[PDB]
Amino acid sequence: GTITSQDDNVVVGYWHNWCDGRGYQGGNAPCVELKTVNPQYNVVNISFMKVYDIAEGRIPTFKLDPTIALSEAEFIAQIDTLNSQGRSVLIALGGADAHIELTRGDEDALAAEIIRLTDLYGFDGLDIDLEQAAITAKDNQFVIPAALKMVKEHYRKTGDNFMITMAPEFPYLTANGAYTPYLTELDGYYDFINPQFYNQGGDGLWIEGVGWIAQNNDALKEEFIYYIADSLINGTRNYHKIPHDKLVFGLPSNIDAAATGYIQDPQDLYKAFDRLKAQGQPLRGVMTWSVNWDMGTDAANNSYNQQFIKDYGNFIHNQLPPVTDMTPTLSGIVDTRVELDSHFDPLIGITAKDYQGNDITADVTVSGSVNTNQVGDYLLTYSVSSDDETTNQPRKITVYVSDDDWQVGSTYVKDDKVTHNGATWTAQWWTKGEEPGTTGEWGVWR
Ligand code: NA
Repeated sequence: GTITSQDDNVVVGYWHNWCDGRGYQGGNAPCVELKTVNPQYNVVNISFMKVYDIAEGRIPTFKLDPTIALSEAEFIAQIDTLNSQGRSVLIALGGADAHIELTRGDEDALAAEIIRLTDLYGFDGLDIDLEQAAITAKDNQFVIPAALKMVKEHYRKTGDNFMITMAPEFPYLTANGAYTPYLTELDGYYDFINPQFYNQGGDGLWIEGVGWIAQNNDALKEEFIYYIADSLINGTRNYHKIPHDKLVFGLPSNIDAAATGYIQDPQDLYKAFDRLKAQGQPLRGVMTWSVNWDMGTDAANNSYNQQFIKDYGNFIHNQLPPVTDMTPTLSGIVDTRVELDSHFDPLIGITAKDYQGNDITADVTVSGSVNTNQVGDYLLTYSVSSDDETTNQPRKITVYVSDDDWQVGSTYVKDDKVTHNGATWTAQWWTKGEEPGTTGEWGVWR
């Protein structure tokens, strides 16, 4: 099939390529045919592309579990069905026990395999759902991005939009965080991120006024959803900036489906979306583990009568067409220290991308100066415009006084370099209280 890109808000559902999956409270996730997946999940993610046995090498692949009771011809046509209905089928790279340990160079193999599997099942793109171990493992943080980047271009030539999604667990999203490589490298290439806001129980964030909100807390679930969201969509509270148009809220479908992080009351999520909506940053949809557990049954053989999707689906669909955050991006801006009378180039280190990936570093302006000559703290503001939008972002420069600065009492020796009234005077012999500049043409100081 051809690549069907999802372009409106999305509900996202993982599909088990296994049967009788056991839950955290002894439920069952029966397998199910694609075409049984509730039609309001307009993004189904086939789970999982991995390495089935090491004797096929490091490059992972996908094979339908015989037990599922589906011909690969059927499977393929069920995808063509969803595709035609406007929905989208994705291959999720990873899961547990995926043994995904790529070394540098494997890019081309991964890419080619991706492209093969895609052209065969009519998949519409990939979901990076690496387990913990596999985020850092060997060269993953290089290979995987590299691969997909190539893949995306392959399809860009034809005119097709290979969908890229990721599914980091939220703690990994803290700027300077494992997934930074992925997000940074794949910027403009990824369609939208669907973090897992589950299974990191105690983890969370501190909000001024509210205190310590954690994912394991169901009294403050409204907060959690609202705050982590706001942080991510704004790059605040030590979190990477995922645009709002590209953020999707990853949730258990129910209690069997995860240890922690299932929302008891939807209102919580509803309010948070209306909140984030109110502030001008509506989210792109929700995501769950999994349609199978939603279609599943609990430890009492009671059906979870596909609740989540009932909970969330009109909710999300009745929302409004996404609007693209074409703001550009400014990386490099980190508050720095500079030595008195030292040299400082503002535009060193600074890069700027647009919304689609393109580097606009050139078009970066700077407002402010940093008078190294005088001690103090100086405030630059960087600014770049593209696609009719501007991003501005402050930067603080503190001027340190340094050892070298000439002190009266300080005994300097021959060849010593000090500083005074804006200069780096050299001594020519022992000295102790001769102000550089009061000497002469042939003075202690030079
Ligand atoms: Na397709």
